[PDB]
Amino acid sequence: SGFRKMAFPSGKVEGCMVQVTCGTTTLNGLWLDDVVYCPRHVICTSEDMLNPNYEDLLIRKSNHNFLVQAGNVQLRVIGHSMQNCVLKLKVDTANPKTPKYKFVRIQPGQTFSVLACYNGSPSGVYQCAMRPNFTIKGSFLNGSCGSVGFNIDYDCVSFCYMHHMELPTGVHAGTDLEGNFYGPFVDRQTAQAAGTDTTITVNVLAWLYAAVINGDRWFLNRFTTTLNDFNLVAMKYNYEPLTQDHVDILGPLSAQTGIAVLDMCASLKELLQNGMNGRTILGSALLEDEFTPFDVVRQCSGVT
Amino acid sequence: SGFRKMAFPSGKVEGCMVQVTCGTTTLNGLWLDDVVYCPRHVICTSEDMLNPNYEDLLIRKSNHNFLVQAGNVQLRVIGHSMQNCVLKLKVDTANPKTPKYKFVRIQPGQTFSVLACYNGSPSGVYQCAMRPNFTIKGSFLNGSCGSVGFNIDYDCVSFCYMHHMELPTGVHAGTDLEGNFYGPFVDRQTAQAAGTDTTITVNVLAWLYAAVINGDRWFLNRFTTTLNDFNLVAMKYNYEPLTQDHVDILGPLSAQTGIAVLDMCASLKELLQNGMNGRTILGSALLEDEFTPFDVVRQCSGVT
Ligand SMILES: O=C1N[C@]2(CCOc3ccc(Cl)cc32)C(=O)N1c1cncc2ccccc12
Ligand SMILES: O=C1N[C@]2(CCOc3ccc(Cl)cc32)C(=O)N1c1cncc2ccccc12
Repeated sequence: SGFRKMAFPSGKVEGCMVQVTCGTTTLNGLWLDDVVYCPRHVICTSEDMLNPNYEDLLIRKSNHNFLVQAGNVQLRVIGHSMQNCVLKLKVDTANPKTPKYKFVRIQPGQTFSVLACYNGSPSGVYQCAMRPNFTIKGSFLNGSCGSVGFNIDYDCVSFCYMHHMELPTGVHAGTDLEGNFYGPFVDRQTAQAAGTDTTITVNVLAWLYAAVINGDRWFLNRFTTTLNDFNLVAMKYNYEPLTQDHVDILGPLSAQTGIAVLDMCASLKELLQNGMNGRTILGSALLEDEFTPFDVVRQCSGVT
Repeated sequence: SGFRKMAFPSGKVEGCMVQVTCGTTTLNGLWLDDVVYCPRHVICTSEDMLNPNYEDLLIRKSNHNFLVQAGNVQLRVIGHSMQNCVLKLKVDTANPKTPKYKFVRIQPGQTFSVLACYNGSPSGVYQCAMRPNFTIKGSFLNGSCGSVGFNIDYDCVSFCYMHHMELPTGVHAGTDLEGNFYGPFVDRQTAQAAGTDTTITVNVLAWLYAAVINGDRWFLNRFTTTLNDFNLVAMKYNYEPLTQDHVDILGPLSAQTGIAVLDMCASLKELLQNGMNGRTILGSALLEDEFTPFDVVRQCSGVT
């Protein structure tokens, strides 16, 4: 019992964190096999960030200008290439701690763990979600770039995010491990607005199921609704539209609690329309949307 | 920018997690040097838990009845002893992954990271605090016993908690690594009520400082207060009394923001008396008390 914003164990990802320095810029890199992945803005000065031409900036860089340090030892860079917004630095040594891994591009609403790093050293681990506007509400200071987001499936690490940027609004932007930004963000110090941060409806529902499983049942009501009626209310409250796919994905939680998905939707509808009235659900005074249905099943069943 | 409930990287603690089986009971153990630490209730059956006499139950156990498994390999138990509510199993092999470590007994209000484990395998990591009633609001299923709480200071892991019990109220109870329970809890399946769960005032204040640092300033007011006046209001709201030690501990956050501690106290006082009015602070609709002043300084400065 108890429900916590839980992150995946970070050991497997800690074994991959290295420091990459180019000129005066130092950020983090991810060392998997004989390649070190890092944000391409490592080649930029703070003046370059206003309007960088990464191809031209990269021409003035050779293998020896990229200083890669793993722990306290220097890695020899035998090649370098730019793939979208990331640099791939080929080193002569394969990482002996390379876990089984995949590079995945997640969809908005999906959650992942972030290992915040500085100078190739891990400082903390937290859980977050890819917002529907393709930003992440992270915790990153200067020097955190190159910190990664990942999920673990038993022994396979699926790397889904690499930190690149903080927007003027305090939200974060980054890429998948192929260098493609999530959302319309570009690695430039220019005016970039995030877009409407809507609530991940299916995750809120999953978290309502988690509360029922853990004993918080005050919000359960005598009502039901339809997908269309619920969506009318969801639109008004800037909630993502709920589809039949979402209902299907909530099926195992619905089965475990004996509460039909549309009944939980009517409970959520009354919570949006009437508020919490000073009450809490799983020790929270707002509706939490950063647990997917898979996270709730995982946490409530103890998958290791 | 951004403020997240961040846990310490868990790699160093993952390298210590083993599975301990005695009879039909399987729980987690912590392997440091040639000793495996685990809850003594590993020797109990579910019937034994009602009224166990651990000394008598232990007499019927020999070294070979404790099955210790690290990863996929079995450790040879060459000795066993009971120290308060923990068993120490001496094994013939020192853990090659033993980090630098200490065993510490924390005070209520102090925070730590938990690596929730099942069958000696880590499943997740989260941050929590030792509540003023000596319980922890964790996330633990059956089989999680022996999961540990720790803090990391650069390379030294200070182990402060070992999970033992879940109370009928869904809160958790456990010991330090010397086997002494936090609070008045005993390792028995008997009626045990936690006590008043008060709010950790100094942590709430620290988190208000974190919000100011990260831009959430709406709650800052034109008022001030005194320690005695603030404490009158704090008592009414079941908040821990604020002492001069707490004011001193908040000094570096006070210095960074230019907001005197007593001014932040008057802001908190108005928040307790008038509520949030549908507003949020650091994306939260309630006052968060599970970040110490040290955690805020650490997160906001990037200590690795
Ligand atoms: O290190 C960098 N360089 C920046 C500086 C601004 O101009 C740009 C523009 C584009 C890109 Cl890709 C990065 C950058 C950036 O946001 N970050 C930071 C990342 N995350 C958090 C930060 C917290 C404080 C300070 C800087 C942080
Ligand atoms: O594994 C055990 N044995 C228990 C069973 C109850 O009687 C006692 C009495 C004292 C002690 Cl020390 C432990 C135990 C206990 O609480 N836990 C559990 C720990 N944490 C979470 C649990 C979630 C579900 C189920 C059991 C959980």
